[PDB]
Amino acid sequence: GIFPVACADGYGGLVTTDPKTADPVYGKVYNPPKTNYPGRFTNLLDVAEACPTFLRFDDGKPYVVTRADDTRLLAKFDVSLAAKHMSNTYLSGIAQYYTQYSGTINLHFMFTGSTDSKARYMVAYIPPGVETPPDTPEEAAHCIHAEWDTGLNSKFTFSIPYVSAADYAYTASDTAETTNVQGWVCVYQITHGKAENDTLLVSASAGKDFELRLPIDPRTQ
Amino acid sequence: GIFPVACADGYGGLVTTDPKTADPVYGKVYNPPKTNYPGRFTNLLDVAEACPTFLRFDDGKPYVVTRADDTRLLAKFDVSLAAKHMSNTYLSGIAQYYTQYSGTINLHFMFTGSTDSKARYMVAYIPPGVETPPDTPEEAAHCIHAEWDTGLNSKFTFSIPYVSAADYAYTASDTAETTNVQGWVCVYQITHGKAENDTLLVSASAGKDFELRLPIDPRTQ
Amino acid sequence: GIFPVACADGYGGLVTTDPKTADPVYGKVYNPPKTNYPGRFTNLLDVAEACPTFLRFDDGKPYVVTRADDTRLLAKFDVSLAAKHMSNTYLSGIAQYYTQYSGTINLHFMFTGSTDSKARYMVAYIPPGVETPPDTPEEAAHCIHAEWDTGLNSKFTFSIPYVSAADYAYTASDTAETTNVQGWVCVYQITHGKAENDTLLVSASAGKDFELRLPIDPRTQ
Amino acid sequence: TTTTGESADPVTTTVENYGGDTQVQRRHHTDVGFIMDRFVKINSLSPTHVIDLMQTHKHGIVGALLRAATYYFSDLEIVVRHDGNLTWVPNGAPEAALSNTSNPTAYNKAPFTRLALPYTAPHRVLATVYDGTNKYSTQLPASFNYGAIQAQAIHELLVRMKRAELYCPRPLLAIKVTSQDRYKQKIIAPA
Amino acid sequence: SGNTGSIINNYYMQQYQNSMSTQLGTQNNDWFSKLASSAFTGLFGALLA
Amino acid sequence: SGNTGSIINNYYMQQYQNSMSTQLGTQNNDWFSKLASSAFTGLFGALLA
Amino acid sequence: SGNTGSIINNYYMQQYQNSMSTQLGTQNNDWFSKLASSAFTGLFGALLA
Repeated sequence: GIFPVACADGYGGLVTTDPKTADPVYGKVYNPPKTNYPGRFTNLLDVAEACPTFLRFDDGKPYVVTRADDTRLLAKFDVSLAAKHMSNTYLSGIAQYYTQYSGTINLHFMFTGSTDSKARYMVAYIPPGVETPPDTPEEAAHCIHAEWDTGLNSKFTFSIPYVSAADYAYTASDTAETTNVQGWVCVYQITHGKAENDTLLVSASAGKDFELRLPIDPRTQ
Repeated sequence: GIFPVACADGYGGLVTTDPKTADPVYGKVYNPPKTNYPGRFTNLLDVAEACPTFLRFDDGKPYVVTRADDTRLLAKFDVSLAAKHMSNTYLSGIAQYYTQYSGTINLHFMFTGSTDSKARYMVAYIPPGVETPPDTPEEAAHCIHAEWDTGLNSKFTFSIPYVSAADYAYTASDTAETTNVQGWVCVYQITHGKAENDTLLVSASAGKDFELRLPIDPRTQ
Repeated sequence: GIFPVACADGYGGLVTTDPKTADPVYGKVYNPPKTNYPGRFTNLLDVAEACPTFLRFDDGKPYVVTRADDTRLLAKFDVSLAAKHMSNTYLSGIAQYYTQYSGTINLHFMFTGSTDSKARYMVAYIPPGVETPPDTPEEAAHCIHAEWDTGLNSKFTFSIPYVSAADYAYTASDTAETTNVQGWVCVYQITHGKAENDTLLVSASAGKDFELRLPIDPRTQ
Repeated sequence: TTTTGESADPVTTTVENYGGDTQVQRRHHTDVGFIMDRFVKINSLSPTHVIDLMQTHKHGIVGALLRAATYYFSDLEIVVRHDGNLTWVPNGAPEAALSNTSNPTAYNKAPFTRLALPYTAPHRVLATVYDGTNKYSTQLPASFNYGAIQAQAIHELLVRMKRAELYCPRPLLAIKVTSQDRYKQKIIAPA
Repeated sequence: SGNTGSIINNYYMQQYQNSMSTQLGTQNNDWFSKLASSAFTGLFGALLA
Repeated sequence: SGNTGSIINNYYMQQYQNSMSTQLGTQNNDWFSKLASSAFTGLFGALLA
Repeated sequence: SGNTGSIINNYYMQQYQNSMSTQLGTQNNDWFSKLASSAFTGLFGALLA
């Protein structure tokens, strides 16, 4: 006799993300050596961490300009990988292919001013729960925030904390979403001395515990 | 050559309660930790034992009222998970999903009276074989029964024994069934002193050896 | 790649007596204990041996009557499980479900007479080869035979030997079969004293080496 | 056994109180993991369907039982009878993704498609009821789902809870009885 | 077993393939086997061969 | 497990068949089991058998 | 490997399933991994907590 076997209904169909392998047909090919080829990367986040990219402001510039007027709120944006300001970053470029995330996102501010341009800035994370972000450093001061001044060192880095009810969050934003689900980031200018027209470049990168899960192919094709 | 195999007729169809598992397609997902989440339960009967629920009497009250007249039979009901009186208990809620059972069902009586309301009750299990339950404590006395009085302790618990010819019994009742197949339970009021209008709450729970077997999906959908 | 397999033509059909088992669907049922239930039997022949049953004679009686006339041949019958006389025995009841057999068949004679009824009988196995069974004890005497008289012990048992060319024999009889293929059994009455109208009950049972092979479902359904 | 009922402390008396012997019991069939581990039909369907265990029938063995718990957790298996290819998408995906093939897409193979899916919500556990004053910017949070599926047409959908975990039991009701004593019904019997 | 001849071990666990028998204490409870083995085989009386 | 009775080991790795549960520190966290086992079984008072 | 979860060993030899990579001398050549791990994490300057 031979081995009895039940061919089960429901199984066997092809699934585009299945964990199997096809049967081979053209054997014994030895590839040209690619030993030690430069610039390899094995995890997207390794580059997302090492290479920060720029946010988009105003007209479409990668920086913020010091206000000469009495307004101190330099910029404000949604803490969302789908944020308009984050739309040109590599981080968002990757994020679109995942459903959820958690972790620290790092922001980098780099002053472009002249040696005689001086300033003092403040960045704050406004968690959700308030109706509108405060346009005043005084009001924002009550949030997790940091201030720093211009000097020998041009760059200042700040980590946007992951604080939410659920352990993960959506990288995308639903149309019903009125106020950003994860809050805002506000950048203020405490003061400046002869810093009119000078610039503040801001970029973003993944933090040590930034994580993306659940691959997704969402773009229109 | 390759492995000969006989694809057997009769096998392979899908069966809603089969003991197999599907082939996976979306791997490597790590869930958010749910370590030590409260209130877990792994067996229905564990809760069925720990949480007793109420029987339904008269109008639809979870209690029995002390008769001011000369009648001593406070209540009587079929020993059946399909009993009208048992219809609101969690025990019956579960039981409907099983075909058979065996074991002890426990009844709980909790006096609600005033400090100056006094009474003496009696519960008896009338096994099957008689035509109609006795309306007198004197007649019922010949059955397995227990009496208890009002006092410092408000609750009194009694176990309804499993006594039948077969080792198991149906949780449901056939329409041809005239007299309840497993007998009745009768609650009497021996006497009372100034206990008019006072109440006796009765609930039920699973006993140490209560058991349900043979899952069933019987409700109309 | 995956495991190559050849689904063989000719295999897989259902066969009513196959040696496989179906796939289960309703697991974990524990049966009520049936430990030590009385009267169990595991092999038909064990009962066929222990419980002898009756042959059918004349009108349809389980016995033979002592002839008052000068005839000494009390009874004669074909050595066949399909014999008319064997038609009511449990042995034949079983035998119909098998194609072949071999072995000893035992006959039991039990005298029913009064204390003052006396007799002497003789049983003989007439193997095949003769045209017709002898109606005389004198002629039958040349065959394997045994004689016994009436006394304290009412029962007398005799084994019909299996003597044939082939190792097995058919339990059924073909219509072309003129003379019984396995011979006859003749019961004679040597003499009797005041035994007129008295009876001799005869029954049959399987012997130590009786054997049935090749199950068969032959009855009209 | 008398007790102070008010304290709500559990009391389980046994027949020994009046001379009986408590027996042996085997509660395999009332094991949560086991009992919820069978397929159940989802009645409302559409070419695009978001998997939500609450669409389960409320009186079905699985539905009733699920609803008799406040919080739960499980992986899942599905069986879908569909026309065309079936595409699944994890919790949190933009509806638009369902059109793309690089998301788990099972090519049509008769008679239906059986799959194994992982819990994919962002919460540590889900709920059958959620007392949100809002929960926004009998309605349950959108995040309470197992992803979505789409095909040219979806004829049947069976769902199976794997590794179920139930917490905080809540009311489980039987058929209400109008009849004087018991709910009687035709029980199978040979003809 | 009776009429089962698979060399290879079953794929499904025993508690699914069959119902589990329980006891309250198979054995040699074969009334009929005992009965048949107890049958008188000899010969009652004196022999003259 | 519950309602699974395959004798043979699974063909796909565990990290594909199921989601991987994580911890921050199954256990005997069975409130209801504990609860039921803690039920008073005795008899309150004096006995006269 | 990535997105392959078969417990059972492959039926075809490796030299048929895949192309054979050759060398002239995988390693920890992960520029970006090194790069990311080399990121300054501390704090430049004096602290007053």
